[PDB]
Amino acid sequence: QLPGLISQPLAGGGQSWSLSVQTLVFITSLTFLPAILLMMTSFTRIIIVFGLLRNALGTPSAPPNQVLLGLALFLTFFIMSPVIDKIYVDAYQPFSEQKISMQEALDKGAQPLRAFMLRQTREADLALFARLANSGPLQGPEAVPMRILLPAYVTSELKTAFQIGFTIFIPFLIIDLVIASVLMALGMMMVPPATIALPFKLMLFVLVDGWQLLMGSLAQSFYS
Amino acid sequence: QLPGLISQPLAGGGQSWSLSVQTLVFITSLTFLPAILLMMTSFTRIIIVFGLLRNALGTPSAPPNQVLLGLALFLTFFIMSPVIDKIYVDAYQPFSEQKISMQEALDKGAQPLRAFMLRQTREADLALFARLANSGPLQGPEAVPMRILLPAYVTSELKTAFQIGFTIFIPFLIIDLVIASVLMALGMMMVPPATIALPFKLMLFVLVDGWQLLMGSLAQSFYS
Amino acid sequence: QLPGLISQPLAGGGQSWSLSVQTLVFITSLTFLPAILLMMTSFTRIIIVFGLLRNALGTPSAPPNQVLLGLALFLTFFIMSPVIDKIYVDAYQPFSEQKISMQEALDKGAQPLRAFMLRQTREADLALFARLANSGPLQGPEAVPMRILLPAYVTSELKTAFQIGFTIFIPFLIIDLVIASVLMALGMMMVPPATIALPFKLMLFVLVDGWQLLMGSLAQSFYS
Amino acid sequence: QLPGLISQPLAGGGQSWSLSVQTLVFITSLTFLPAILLMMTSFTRIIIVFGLLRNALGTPSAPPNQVLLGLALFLTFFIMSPVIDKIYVDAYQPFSEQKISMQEALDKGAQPLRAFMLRQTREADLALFARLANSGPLQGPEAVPMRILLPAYVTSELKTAFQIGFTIFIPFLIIDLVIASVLMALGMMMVPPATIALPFKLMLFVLVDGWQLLMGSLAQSFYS
Amino acid sequence: WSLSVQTLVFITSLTFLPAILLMMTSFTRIIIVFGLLRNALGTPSAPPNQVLLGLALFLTFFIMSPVIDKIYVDAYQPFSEQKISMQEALDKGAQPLRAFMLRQTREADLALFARLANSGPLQGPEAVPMRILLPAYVTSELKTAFQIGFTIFIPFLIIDLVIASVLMALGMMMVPPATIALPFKLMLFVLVDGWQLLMGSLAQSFYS
Amino acid sequence: MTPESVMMMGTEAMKVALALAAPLLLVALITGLIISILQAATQINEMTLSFIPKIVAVFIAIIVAGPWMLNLLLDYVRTLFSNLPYIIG
Amino acid sequence: MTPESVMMMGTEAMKVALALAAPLLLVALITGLIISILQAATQINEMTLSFIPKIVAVFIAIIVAGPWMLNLLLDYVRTLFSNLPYIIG
Amino acid sequence: MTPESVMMMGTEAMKVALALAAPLLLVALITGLIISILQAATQINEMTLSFIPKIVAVFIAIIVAGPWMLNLLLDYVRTLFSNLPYIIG
Amino acid sequence: MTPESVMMMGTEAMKVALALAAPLLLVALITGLIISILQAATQINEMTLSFIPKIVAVFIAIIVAGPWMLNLLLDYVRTLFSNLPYIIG
Amino acid sequence: MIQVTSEQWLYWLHLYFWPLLRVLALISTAPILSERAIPKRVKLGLGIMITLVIAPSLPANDTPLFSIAALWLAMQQILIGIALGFTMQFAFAAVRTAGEFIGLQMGLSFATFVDPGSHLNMPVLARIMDMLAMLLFLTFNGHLWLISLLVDTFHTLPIGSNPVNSNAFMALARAGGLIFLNGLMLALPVITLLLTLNLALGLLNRMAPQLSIFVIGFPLTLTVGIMLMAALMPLIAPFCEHLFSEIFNLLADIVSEMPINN
Repeated sequence: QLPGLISQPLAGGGQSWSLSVQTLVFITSLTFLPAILLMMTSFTRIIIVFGLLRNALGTPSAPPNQVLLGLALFLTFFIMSPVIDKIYVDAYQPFSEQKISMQEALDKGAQPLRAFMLRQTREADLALFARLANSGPLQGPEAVPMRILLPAYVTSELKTAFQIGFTIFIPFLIIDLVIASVLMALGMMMVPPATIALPFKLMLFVLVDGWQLLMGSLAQSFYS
Repeated sequence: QLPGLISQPLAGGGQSWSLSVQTLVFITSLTFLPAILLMMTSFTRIIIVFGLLRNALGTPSAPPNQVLLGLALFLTFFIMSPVIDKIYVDAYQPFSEQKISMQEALDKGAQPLRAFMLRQTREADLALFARLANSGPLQGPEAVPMRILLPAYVTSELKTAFQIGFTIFIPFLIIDLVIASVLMALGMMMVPPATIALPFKLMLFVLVDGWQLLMGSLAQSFYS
Repeated sequence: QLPGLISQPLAGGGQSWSLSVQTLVFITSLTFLPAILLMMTSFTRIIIVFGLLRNALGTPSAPPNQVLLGLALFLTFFIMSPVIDKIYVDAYQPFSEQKISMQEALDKGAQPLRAFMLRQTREADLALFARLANSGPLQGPEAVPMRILLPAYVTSELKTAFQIGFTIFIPFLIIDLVIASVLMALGMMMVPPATIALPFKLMLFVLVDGWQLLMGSLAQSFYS
Repeated sequence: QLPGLISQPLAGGGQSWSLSVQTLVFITSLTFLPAILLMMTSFTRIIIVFGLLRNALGTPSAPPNQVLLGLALFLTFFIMSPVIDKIYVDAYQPFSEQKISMQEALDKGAQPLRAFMLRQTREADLALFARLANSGPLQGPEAVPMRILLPAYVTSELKTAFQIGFTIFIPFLIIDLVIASVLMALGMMMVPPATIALPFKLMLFVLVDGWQLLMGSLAQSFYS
Repeated sequence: WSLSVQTLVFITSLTFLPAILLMMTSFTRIIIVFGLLRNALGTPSAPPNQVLLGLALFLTFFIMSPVIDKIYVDAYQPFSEQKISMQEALDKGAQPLRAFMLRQTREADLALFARLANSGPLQGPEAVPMRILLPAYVTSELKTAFQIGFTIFIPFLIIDLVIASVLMALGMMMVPPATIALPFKLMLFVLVDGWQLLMGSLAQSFYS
Repeated sequence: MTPESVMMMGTEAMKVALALAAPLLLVALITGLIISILQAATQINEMTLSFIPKIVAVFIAIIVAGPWMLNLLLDYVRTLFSNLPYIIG
Repeated sequence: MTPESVMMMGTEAMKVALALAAPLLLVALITGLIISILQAATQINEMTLSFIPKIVAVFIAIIVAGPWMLNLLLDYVRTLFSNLPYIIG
Repeated sequence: MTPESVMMMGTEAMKVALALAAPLLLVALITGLIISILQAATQINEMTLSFIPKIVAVFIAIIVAGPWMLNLLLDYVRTLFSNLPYIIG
Repeated sequence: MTPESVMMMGTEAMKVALALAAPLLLVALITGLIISILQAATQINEMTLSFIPKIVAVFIAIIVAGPWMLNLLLDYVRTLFSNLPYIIG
Repeated sequence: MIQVTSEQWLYWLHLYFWPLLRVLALISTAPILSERAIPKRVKLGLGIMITLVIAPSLPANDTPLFSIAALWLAMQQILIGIALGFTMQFAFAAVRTAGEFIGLQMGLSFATFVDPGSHLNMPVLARIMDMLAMLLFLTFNGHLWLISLLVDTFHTLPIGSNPVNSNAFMALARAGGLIFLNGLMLALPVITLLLTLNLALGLLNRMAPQLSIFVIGFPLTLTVGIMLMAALMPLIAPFCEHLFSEIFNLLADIVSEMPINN
């Protein structure tokens, strides 16, 4: 009597030890659960910011993808520590001792996440997806289904990550333009400006201590 | 019910424990099953359009394949909430605790999918595959088989996805050509136009607020 | 049905657990049987042609490997409905209710596959492997063994797939060369021609109805 | 026949698994022997040569890994069919109906494999491993232990596969170098030579009838 | 009745056991060196993992043959016909393995695991239990396998760098150096018949 | 998806692109011509002498005719993304 | 799939590519040549002066010769995809 | 597989590659040098004026000496693949 | 396996890499300088004029200095394999 | 013969599971422990060898591994292992960044500058420097120190329901800035020398526009860069000693700071 296995007698004492349909869904989608879980968190914005920073430094794939995937994970774990804490003290703390029921526990585990997503989603995206869904007034946050909130959240995170990335490009774009113009004004047409500009970009990024500023901005602008 | 492990007595009280041929088929499908099940959904067109957009931005793999994978899944879940609910109430609910057999449980879960893919399939693809299969009139939805409906639907989705992607490349192509022309007219020949054009492309994409425009356009075009 | 584990009670509440050679060959063949079945189901030619098309588009992994793989299976399933249902009515139907043993069911279901692979295989490959095998007088098609039929069929499918891919490569190569020459003539010698050729490639591919023509060709050129 | 397991419950909710050493080594070997049997056969050279060819085509993973694995299996089955049927008539036939012992059937099933390896094993590898093992004269083929035959055979197969692959790369390297030099002469430092080389590589590989030649060479390289 | 499924789960779990025996053999070093070589050729998964695993198993069987013979004559043959107890035959099956481990195990790993195992002073090497010797041996094998792999891994990257520099100096910025370096790397590896030298070096350095 | 629709869409795109680049390219060309003419009087063989005035002229044109180009691009992209559901037939 | 047939397909493709790129390349060449001649006669020279007339000429040529080139490409690709099942072998 | 065999095979491969590339590179260099001499005699400072003549010359060279290079390369590959099961032992 | 041993191994590796690439790189540099000076003496000037001579010079250098570089590589690899057991601690 | 009853088979599975999971979390992301050359079977085997010593003298927090408690405990275990391993990834990321920045100035990967499309990077020099860093890591027994630090994490914070403090995670994410800083500090001499060489090439372009970067600069710049990297190697040894040591101190401080705020 395994949780995933269902047994039914057939014919002459034959028991069909078969796999439950829920277990089938899980075993089909196990390679997808990391994707959805990472999209419901702040991963979607940190990763785009990090990638756009890589492109801004004029040095694609300069830090390996794995180290930045780990770094973005740390920011998600720190940023949503209040969310998980709420989940712990509202869902697991009253349930670990079988003090409250299963059905309400998923709602209690989703309400902090629902509010957290709502605090980031633009009103325009929610209105657009509600109009496409032909839903009702949705005056209250509880009235907003996951069907509308999930795509609106990601389409807002993409926009804000792109905006932050563009703000990141702006200084490096100025650096590249200045270096190229200085080279061209001195009759150095053949010399590619990227080779000269790359060390200057890295030095200016390090001297202004840009990584600390990026962490501060990503931590600050996200909850507000 | 489901396919699983069977135990059949043999001879003098000897019991034989072995898997079922349907279980072997189930495992062999699992290797590619997720893909075939997900292409009957909206995943194909959305993921192709997103990949084409990522190539259009001049910055391949700036959003990683995992983020695009999660985003296509979220948009598909938003689009096919009614189909998923119909499958749930018609196939999943009456079969989770076995009020119905597996053979017609797939038929119940396929009829909404069949009708939907009929809605989203061009008549030209259906006629092409009917002629190739040398089938009959296929006047009714009941007449057209899955064998003809699946590849025609896939071809229609691929054609629509490339149409959308080609329309997407146009503003970014304009941006690239304009910036390259300006850089050449300034004598800035050795400067790579991609480095100067990526931040401008992102700035245009965030001022136009294209992300929600893309989601709305995809939803409206795919509901038709 | 399939070989598995056997159990005979012994003494007071004792369960023996043994297996035969069929079980140990079957468990090892589990890993390789999907590959062999894909080899005999012409998945190779379709997947290779589609990968070559993906390379010809100049945008690697614009449709992910999963969607390309799934559409290849869908096209093969459309192609081999007669083979599949012939196997069903000749092998799976008389074996599901254990009317025939597996040893004859395998060769009964492989007869339509044998006739198929004989139809698609070129005569040159068959002659080459017949003289490599140093066989005697081989006249009748039934006298052709599977050991000769399989690799010759694989070679014929590989050659046809490569020919089809080579022919597909031509218009995209023309577009790439034309745009590269135009860019060089205008002097924009730092602009990557791919970023301008990809939108034009997709414009051509959606204006010629590339998917319809490609699917129709892959179907019609196949029963021949 | 094969060894097994005995299980008797102990008190409430208990079970005991009695096991010998033969059954334990048999259970442990089940996850390894599918690879071992492919190491005694011609799989290594064929699969390595085909992977090297896949890299040579300039389009890695254009035929999926399962495609190469299945076609390599088919080629090995064609090559090893006499050994396979000799094993069948000498080992599997007299042991399927328990007419002869397992410890001696294993000896019978290895004699054709040992002869095959000695046919394809170079004397240099045998001398190297005999020196490393401080063995005796080993003048006769029967005097050669399996511990000497296996690694020497594997080393010879690896060396032969690498030789064949290196010979295969040369025409494709010539095509790539010529196309790159022509493009550089014309300018076009932005044009990737791969997009031109790949269609020309397919042109060559289908005009020279490359697949038949490669298969024939691989098959004839084993009888020698 | 669930006991008949518990035994099947036990068998499934037992299928994972041979990892322990491969740790006790040369597998952990040989497979790592061969994976490093696969990364060296610039063509990942050119020989499939099955091929690499099988050839590693064959090399280990060649290397570990005297140890297997000692175990056979000491543990398997008096226990196959039930002439000796299992609890003490298991001990008999480790002493050759003990002497085989202690030769290839570095002092630093043993010291670290003794410090973190809260074990007292030991008067003799035979007093070292398996629970502390096995992880130290595995770590030492990891270290030496990576050292061997990186020592062999140099000339291929030297070829890569040389070819990339030459192609770039020829103005061929869009030509990928890997596709030209792979045939040259294989040409060198065949010319210096590096398979034989690699096999011999692994065998001798693991014997010593 | 008729070829005439593709040609009309490409014509609109090319018109928008010309509207974008006409001021910048025109002012760059005019400034370059003026400096080339002035170089005849001075007999200066400083090859890239026209680069700085070209840059300042392009910057002036961008900071003067910038919002117009931005509005044109925003309107055109908005129309494209709005009629995306309609182009598919 | 004889080498003669491959050469025939290659020369057909080369003719299609030449007719596809002849207007743009010839117009760009003529514009560059005439602008360079004018610069030589005026004894003033800016290398990037000719880029704008070249771009304008190519832009005009694409408008004038666009439909014909597009029709050529569409017809040739349709012929290829129709003959594919007959040229497999 | 002795290093002498590798050297002779490599030199033969380089001979094939040179035969493939000698006409195209030669005609490209010749037409580029001729256009350069024209650029030097008459005070024409156009940069990409030689590109179109080089493309035309390479096109003509491929059209004329096409089947010869194709046959040479095919014969070389046939010989290599026929000697494959013999050069390895 | 002392850190100094790894450091010496890295220095030897880079020395071998330099000895492999110095001939070809220096030959390419020399021929590029020669072509550039010849162009400077005359009035001919384009980017691609020196590429073909650079290719030819590198090809000739590879032919001439091929066996020596191959012997260096083979000796280095053989010494590495021979000293592999000695470097293990 | 061999006898294995139910209690022993299960107790072993349940008792080892949580230290097993933490150790595998460390292994699957770690400087050398996480390499595709190492097969996953070896990855699990090393983890369970480490668990063989972790499990004794460790509190028995044996909860069912098919409940939500299992998910919560697994989350904390994976968090600890991932934190340790990815924090130690910083030294090798820094040396790879320095090597690739040196290579880009040399001109090895110029296709990346002109277009991001295509996998034409192949930072070979960065790979060589990463090898040297890993070999120095081996000679300094860095993996042993990682294992000891993991044991210390087991001791300080046991397997339990106490949430892990997130200020440490933010601090070690903020410490991610060491990559670029150490990349500069390792690559200042070659970067400055190649910048001066490129400026000299531009000055040569001044007198003759016919001199081009492709024609002249790239061969000479590549040769000079190869010579400099041959000369820069002896600087690597003390730099790696400092680099690993500072990261180890940072990890020790962060681990000591985690369990106060559960």
